[PDB]
Amino acid sequence: DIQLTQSPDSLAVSLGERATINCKSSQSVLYSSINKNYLAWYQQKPGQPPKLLIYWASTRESGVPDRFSGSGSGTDFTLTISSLQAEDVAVYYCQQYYSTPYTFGQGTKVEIKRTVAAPSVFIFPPSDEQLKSGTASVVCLLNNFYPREAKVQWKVDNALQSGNSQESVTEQDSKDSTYSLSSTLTLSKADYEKHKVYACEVTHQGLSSPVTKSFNRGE
Amino acid sequence: ITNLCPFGEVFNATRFASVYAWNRKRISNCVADYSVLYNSASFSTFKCYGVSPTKLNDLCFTNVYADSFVIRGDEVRQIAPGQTGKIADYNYKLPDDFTGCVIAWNSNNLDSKVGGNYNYLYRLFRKSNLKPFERDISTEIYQAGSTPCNGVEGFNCYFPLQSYGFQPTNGVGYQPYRVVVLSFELLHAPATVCGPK
Amino acid sequence: TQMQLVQSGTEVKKPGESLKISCKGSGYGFITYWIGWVRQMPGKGLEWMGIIYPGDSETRYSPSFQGQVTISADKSINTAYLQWSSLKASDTAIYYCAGGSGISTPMDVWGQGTTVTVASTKGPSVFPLAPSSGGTAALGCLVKDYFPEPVTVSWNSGALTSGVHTFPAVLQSSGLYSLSSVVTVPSSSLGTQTYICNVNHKPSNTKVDKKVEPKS
Amino acid sequence: QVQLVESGGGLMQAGGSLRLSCAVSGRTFSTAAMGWFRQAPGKEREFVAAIRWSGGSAYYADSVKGRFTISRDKAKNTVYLQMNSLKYEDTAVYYCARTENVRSLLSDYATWPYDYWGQGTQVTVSS
Ligand SMILES: *[C@@H]1O[C@H](CO)[C@@H](O)[C@H](O)[C@H]1NC(C)=O
Repeated sequence: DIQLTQSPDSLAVSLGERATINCKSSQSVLYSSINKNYLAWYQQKPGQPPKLLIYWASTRESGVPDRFSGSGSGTDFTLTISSLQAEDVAVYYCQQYYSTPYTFGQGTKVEIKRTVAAPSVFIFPPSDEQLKSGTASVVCLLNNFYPREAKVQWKVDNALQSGNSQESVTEQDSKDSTYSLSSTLTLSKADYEKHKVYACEVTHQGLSSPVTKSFNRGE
Repeated sequence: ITNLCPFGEVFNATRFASVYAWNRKRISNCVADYSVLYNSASFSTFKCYGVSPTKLNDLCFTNVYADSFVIRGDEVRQIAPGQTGKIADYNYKLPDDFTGCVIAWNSNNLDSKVGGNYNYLYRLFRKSNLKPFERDISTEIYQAGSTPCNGVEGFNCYFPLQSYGFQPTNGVGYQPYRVVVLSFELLHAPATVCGPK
Repeated sequence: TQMQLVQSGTEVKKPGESLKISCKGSGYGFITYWIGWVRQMPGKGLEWMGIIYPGDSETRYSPSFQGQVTISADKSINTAYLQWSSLKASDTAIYYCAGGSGISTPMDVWGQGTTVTVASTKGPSVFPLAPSSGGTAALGCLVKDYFPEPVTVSWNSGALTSGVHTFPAVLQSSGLYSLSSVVTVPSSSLGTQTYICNVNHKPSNTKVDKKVEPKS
Repeated sequence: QVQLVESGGGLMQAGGSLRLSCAVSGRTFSTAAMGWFRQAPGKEREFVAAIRWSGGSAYYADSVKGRFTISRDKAKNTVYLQMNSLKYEDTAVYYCARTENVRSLLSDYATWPYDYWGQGTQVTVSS
């Protein structure tokens, strides 16, 4: 049976420009009796079923814009996004069906590339309801920025904290093509009341120098 | 202004052929709507290998073959690539290379009679297996042992084919199933068979 | 529409329980379709499990799933099944059923997929993220300690649409989920508007509407 | 409809020869085999000879082996029974029968039912 590998894993292309996703198999999937490659291309957006875009390497399924084009033969194949658009931000899998078992590729993530935007930063002290819970959670919000890469270093009494942080990124907004990140540092209620200044220091490509937004406990 | 490939003749023929002498019909210079095939609710098996019938209403092939015959129910399993048994090896063999569809349906109301319809026949013996898409209508007396029979049947010397006993009260599978098999031809040759959509 | 597939509802199970999810085809020409089952684990790609032709119930599995689950079919009602004998926590995923009219053919019809979560459910606790002390202001809701996904969240019964970001849930070391939901509004609004956040979680059937203010 | 007509019966003294014919009209290409049966008054029908339409190999009851020869002419669709060395044992009404059941084993046509029958002709041996 045949195993497939696509590249790149992630891909960022600006609006209107071409995006290319290659996909190589370990075995040729070319029925010589009909001369068709038995490879398909699927699109999948978050929370939606996968969508078949192109079958037989180069044939578009109904309901697929002509901006999509795949071709190649034998072992290497490529799906080309001519004039990328916002509604194309998704994950694209290449699947074979020459022989069972069918297999997919590991998936390629397409995202829109925009120009650098600085994040607007906010810090939220823990509730007062959650401090009767016995644990506190401090939150830092990075809002509307690009690219996604950004380091969020927690400081508690100017002591750099690591290992109690947890990040999560909303993925690309459809209007400005910007992400937003929220790091949540979680602490014991005991440990939370042994320190007084809690600071979220974010450094990003769009900022001249690292922006720190802090708060002192009980003010 | 009609010009469609005549699948009505293949599927709606009043009498069919025995599997040992299976009938092949060619398809050439025409346009066939395949939606009449899959979307009529009288098919008990519609296994398509390597091609989807809902997705070739676009591509033009060199030519399409429609093989049709009549077997019994338990033998429809043998009408597949890589099968064995009296039908797959001695009557109608499909290649492992097969790209096409084997369509079949229960026909106990057409090919049965009260006292049995012995008009359909199947081959019991031959000295070698059928090549794919081979039709052997030989009636030479099968020589089963060392004894050579020069055209006369006797001991270890039998007639090569027997006939089904299709009576309508037989359980399913001892009941006649009509089968139509579509094979597809296309690469380096003028294409004259495709569909609309 | 030629064919559309409809799947079993979402199932929240516990370890060891049996489970059999469904996928039902509505349309003419179902006799041609070969129903397959694709598994997608949370935040990972798609994995092909097996395929089945309901006409004969001929089924082929993939090596990473043979024996571990079974793929049934009830031809009389155009339904293909997928069944576990005893669920492990490794089975928590989304399960799509996919159809294509033939074998070694594209899967051109997909179902909505059934999420199946196999662990004990837990109600969420939601705490407010209050705005700080001109220009722009940010506030939000922190939904902590809950299982399983998904958890609702909307602002003003859904009347507040833009400027709101509801982050993907993360899995804590506790094995429980938690997410945050923030909004950006003009600071003029802080004395005027009332920004309720609505939090349902139907595995536990909670629905909480906390409203955030600047605290002092 | 398919109808079989017998011919050639009559009276003949023992040791003599007789050739009966049975002409078939109708569904011709479906013929699997023809057979001859006889029945004396008060005694039960007995098989004597059958022949396969394709190929023409014959099966004989032991009682007439070496004396009776069953024959067929596909072109005018008649089966024949040549009855030499007639004995008074052979006096009976002789029926020809037709079956469309193709049986791999030729001896099946001695026991299996036949679908269509003639109405018979009388053969009387005078000793
Ligand atoms: C055969 O006849 C039926 C009606 O008797 C019709 O619906 C069907 O389409 C015909 N089959 C073909 C292959 O044309």
